[PDB]
Amino acid sequence: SSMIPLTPLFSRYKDSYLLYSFRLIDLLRASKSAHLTKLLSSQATYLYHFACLMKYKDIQKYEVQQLIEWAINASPDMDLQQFRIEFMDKTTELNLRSCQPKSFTYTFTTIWDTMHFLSLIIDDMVYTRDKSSLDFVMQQLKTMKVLFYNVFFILQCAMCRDHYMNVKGFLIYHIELIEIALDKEKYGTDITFVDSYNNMLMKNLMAYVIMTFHNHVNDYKWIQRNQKPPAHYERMTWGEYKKLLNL
Amino acid sequence: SSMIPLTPLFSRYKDSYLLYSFRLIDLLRASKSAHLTKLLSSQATYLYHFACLMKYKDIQKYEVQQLIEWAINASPDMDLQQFRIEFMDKTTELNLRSCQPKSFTYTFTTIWDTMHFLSLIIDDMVYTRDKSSLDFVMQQLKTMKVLFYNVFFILQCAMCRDHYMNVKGFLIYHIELIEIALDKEKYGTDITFVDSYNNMLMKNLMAYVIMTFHNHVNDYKWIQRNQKPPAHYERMTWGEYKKLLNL
Ligand SMILES: Cc1cc2nc3c(=O)[nH]c(=O)nc-3n(C[C@H](O)[C@H](O)[C@H](O)COP(=O)(O)OP(=O)(O)OC[C@H]3O[C@@H](n4cnc5c(N)ncnc54)[C@H](O)[C@@H]3O)c2cc1C
Ligand SMILES: Cc1cc2nc3c(=O)[nH]c(=O)nc-3n(C[C@H](O)[C@H](O)[C@H](O)COP(=O)(O)OP(=O)(O)OC[C@H]3O[C@@H](n4cnc5c(N)ncnc54)[C@H](O)[C@@H]3O)c2cc1C
Repeated sequence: SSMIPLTPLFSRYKDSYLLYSFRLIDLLRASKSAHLTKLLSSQATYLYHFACLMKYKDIQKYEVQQLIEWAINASPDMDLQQFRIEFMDKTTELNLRSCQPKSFTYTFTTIWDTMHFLSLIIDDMVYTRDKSSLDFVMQQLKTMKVLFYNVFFILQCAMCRDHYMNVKGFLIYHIELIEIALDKEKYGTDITFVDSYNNMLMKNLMAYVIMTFHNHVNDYKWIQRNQKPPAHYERMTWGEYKKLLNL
Repeated sequence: SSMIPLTPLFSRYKDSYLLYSFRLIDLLRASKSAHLTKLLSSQATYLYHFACLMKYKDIQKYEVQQLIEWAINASPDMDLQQFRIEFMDKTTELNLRSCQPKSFTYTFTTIWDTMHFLSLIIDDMVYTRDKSSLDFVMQQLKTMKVLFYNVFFILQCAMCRDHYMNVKGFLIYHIELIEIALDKEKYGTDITFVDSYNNMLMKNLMAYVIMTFHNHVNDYKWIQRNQKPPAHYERMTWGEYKKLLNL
């Protein structure tokens, strides 16, 4: 059903994304408030939706609700390593092996990979909209905006949080931009897909967008630090990026 | 000192911007809190800075501090029309006729014109940086980001506020992008100015950016309303926009 090519990089993205979703539900047992439990639970709901449930039209939505319910009720005092044990036990129990990470080392790269994963899901949903509907895609895009608006870092970086709070709109803007092309199709002018950035839409737009945003954040971090970029620092190019993902 | 061409449209922008700054200080007498008075006072400080003070290197900064102080102390019960009288009296008193609006009819267009004004100031500061310094421009850009982060609508539109909260980062992103080109110049690679959107920067980038953002918000409003765009609705094109402003 999904047309995303299988590549070593997409495999890494998917695994990082599952790790991210795991570190997120891990936060549930330690939630300081009902309001945060509600926010965390809806984020994990959407995350698992996009990675392991949507393939089967969310038929397993209740099993995820149960995984979330279990996570909220787990002990706040147990170690991340104990939670890992029980999490793996519970996901197997619930027939959600597909939602389990294989690698558990969490870095900034995990969070970036997670964002790049979503960008690919977004482009793929748009590409294959004729197999779902315009309405279904519009509804998934609303959820995507909520997801990007509410990114939890998990690791500690107050500078990262403030900065993302300031520029996350660049990402949401491009989701609205897709919604505009879909609505123009709804009203009678099919999307024409183009190579470059009355109804035109760049092919693989969202993959390009987040690649671009990822370079921008890394260029900006040298200004934050008030330093010349390291001698070996280099941006990802769109030519290489498309080849790595076979776009 | 400023290289922005004089055109009827730029005149309208400047007047709208002064009206906006006036409607902002009008809010001071009615402020519900110290925290809001502080936020409102810093916004008006920056606004007048960019429109009527920076030409003379903020030599009149204290007169504006006095205008703000007066506005905070004015009666909360007097009518906008009374405040207009006294405001005009006080600005004349303080030799700030240059900061007075001529037209007082406040619309969404006033707010857009205000944003377009700032975009032109941003491009102009970058263009003429050799006459100030890289540091001075970097410092003005920080202030620009604060200004755009904290836009008050003044008129009532809860939909507008939520939406701008979600996508304002598109604008701030482009301010950081300018900061990246300036820092790359600092470290030894002059900016090359280009026509289209190792150190390249689009000429009139920020004018293009906010023009683009203004079209996006107007396209998006039909999706919010769940309607086909009106038969006579049309986007501004960059070709016409540059001619209107003689860019
Ligand atoms: C949302 C977010 C906001 C952040 N904000 C800040 C901040 O304000 N200040 C700060 O100092 N740090 C911030 N960070 C972290 C920063 O972006 C780096 O990830 C971190 O400094 C580690 O750098 P790294 O050298 O390990 O490179 P990373 O960028 O983390 O590299 C990880 C992997 O990504 C690949 N890669 C590099 N560029 C791209 C690209 N453009 N597209 C796709 N893949 C790419 C690399 O090949 C490598 O495989 C933020 C991170 C995120 C996720
Ligand atoms: C920051 C902000 C956020 C907003 N968010 C929303 C929202 O979420 N939902 C909503 O319904 N409304 C929103 N609005 C208002 C909306 O953008 C319109 O301004 C409003 O609906 C009135 O439309 P209008 O027909 O009078 O056109 P306006 O766009 O307000 O037109 C005013 C003038 O701008 C010119 N113009 C048109 N397009 C451009 C362009 N791209 N660049 C430069 N000039 C242009 C026109 O020629 C005209 O002279 C927002 C406004 C602002 C300032």
